[PDB]
Order: sequence, then structure tokens, then C-alpha cells
Amino acid sequence: YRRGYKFSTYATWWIRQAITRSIADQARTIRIPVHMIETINKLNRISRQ
DNA sequence: CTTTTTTGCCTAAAATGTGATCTAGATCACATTTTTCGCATCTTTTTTATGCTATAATGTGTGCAGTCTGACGCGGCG
Repeated sequence: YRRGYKFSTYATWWIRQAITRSIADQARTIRIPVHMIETINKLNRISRQ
């Protein structure tokens, strides 16, 4: 509490992390380590630009 | 009687046979230097498990079915 900010922001970071890599861990019959996942995100975004 | 063809001789001559006596060849079972191979180090080198980011954010549906149907079970349904 001492930071004096709204609590929502905090776990809005934490959860986001948890989700963001739990789907990447699971969610496939093929496991893909995170590094490929990241670079795939790079790819997909930059493709569109 | 003359020719030619043949053989045997002359006359020159190569091929055959003495075996006794060595002499460079090849064997022959077992020790040494080279290949470059295989598993332990390093030793990097890359890759991978794990860890944070402090404005703020508060109840789904999500795209579909086109609804077969006749008999029989079974829970109701009275």
C-alpha cells in the first residue's frame, strides 16, 4: 500500500505476465520455448507494418 | 642326246648334350615407428529455466443448431 497507488495496476502487471507465458508454455501439442515465441511476436507485428 | 632333278658329297656350320657345381632368391615368427580412431577434460557458446514491469482497468453469451423420428424408458404427474 505504501507506494500510495491503486492496487489494480500492480496485479494487472503480474497476471499479465502469468497469462502471457502460460499460454506459451501450454496451449500446444508442440512445446515451443519462449524465445521463439517472443521472436514470433516480433515477426507477426513487424510483418504488418 | 640334252635337260633337270635329285642326292650325296663337299664344305662349311648351327643345334644337341655332360652334369657338375654354386648363388642370388624367398621364408620365416616376432619386436618396433606411423595412421588417425574412441572416451574423459576444457571451453566456448548457445540456449533455456527462472525472475520483474507500481496512473488506471472489475459477471459470458458470440455464434451457431436447424429443430429427424418412432418406440420405448422412465421420471414424473398427476
